[PDB]
Amino acid sequence: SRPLSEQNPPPVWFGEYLSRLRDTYAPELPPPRQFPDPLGGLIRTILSQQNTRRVAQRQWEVLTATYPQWEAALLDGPDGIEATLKSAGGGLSRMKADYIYGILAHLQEHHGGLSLRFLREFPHTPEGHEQARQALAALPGVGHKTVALVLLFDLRRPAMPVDGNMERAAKRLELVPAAWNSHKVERWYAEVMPADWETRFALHISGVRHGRDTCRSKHPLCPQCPLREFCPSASIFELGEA
Ligand code: SF4
Ligand SMILES: [Co+2]
Repeated sequence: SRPLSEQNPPPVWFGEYLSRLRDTYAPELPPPRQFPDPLGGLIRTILSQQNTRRVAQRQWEVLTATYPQWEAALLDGPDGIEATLKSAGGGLSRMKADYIYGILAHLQEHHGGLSLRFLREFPHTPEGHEQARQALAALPGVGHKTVALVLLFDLRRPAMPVDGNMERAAKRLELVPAAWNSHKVERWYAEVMPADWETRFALHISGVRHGRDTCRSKHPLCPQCPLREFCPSASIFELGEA
């Protein structure tokens, strides 16, 4: 076997991909999440998945107003959490309630209480970051995309979350081959990207914005995309709408 970065080296213009995305879409980086406990960050990330930004934010507001401490959510059970989520709008309330409840119940029974503060105590070394990743991945229902998001957003650890928008753009740019699944795409990005948190955070913020707002699934805005000169797919889309 062979590292993904050797099977698939980044292009000569990779640095310009990073800098043009940052300059165009995130010239001033937003703050990462600094919640009292990473458990709150994890739950906030769960609310964001398969959801609009507006609904996820309303749900966070309503959920935390309803349950000022997570102990109250655990007592109210998945039915209570579901009702709370449903009241703020948005679907998948039953799925999300079960998922959140399962995390809380696991933490209470086996981790001494409703907290993920222990994630902050692992060393800030590649070995410690891997422990933090493994601990998030050991929570019931928590998949790799959410693990990467919590590491990057809540823990200041240099994971490399790649959302579906970013992946679509990466495949159109031919940064990664079409057949690679989302987890393999994340692994490739984590191998090739500069190791530092800030660069990785900047790519995630700017890449999500680019993929959502420019490299749209139907009708991408190639003429207005700063990556057009590097992109093998632009001509197909441009000539197509003509
Ligand atoms: S040129 Fe078009 S297809 Fe290529 S990255 Fe930009 S928006 Fe996406
Ligand atoms: Co048009």
